[PDB]
Amino acid sequence: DEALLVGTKVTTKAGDKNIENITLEDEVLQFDMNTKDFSYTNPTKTQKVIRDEIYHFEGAGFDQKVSPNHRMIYEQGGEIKECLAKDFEPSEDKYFIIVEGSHMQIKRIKSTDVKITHTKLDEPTEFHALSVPGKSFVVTDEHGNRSVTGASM
Repeated sequence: DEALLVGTKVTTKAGDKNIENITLEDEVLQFDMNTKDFSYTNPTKTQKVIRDEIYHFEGAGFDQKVSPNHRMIYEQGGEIKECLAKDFEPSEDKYFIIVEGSHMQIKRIKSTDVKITHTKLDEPTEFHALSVPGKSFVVTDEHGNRSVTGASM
């Protein structure tokens, strides 16, 4: 429902762990939406759901494959905002959050540089979700790029 495609890697203190393998005992790199600070915290819940539609955001080192009602996290003005994937409308003033290198350096890319595909999948597949106190956490795509994505509330 508010989930990420199976095999999405979640950045933890130890490395980049397949989301379907995350437990409540893992130390996940969260991003606090109120403070913009990075920290490792335990997820308070994990979710497994099977769906057949996906929103694929792709551009400029940003790649997320999410459920329709997954919370997308972006910066606008000086504030960190959320929007459901199916509702997100790119604009020059809304920026997705990339985390570059080993020092957790924030790079903000224009959402208008990110293509959005809404796909009906040929067959159902598993999507997974985490809840963390900061309400967002860092995922790593197939090309080693890290970005901030919404947690389930």
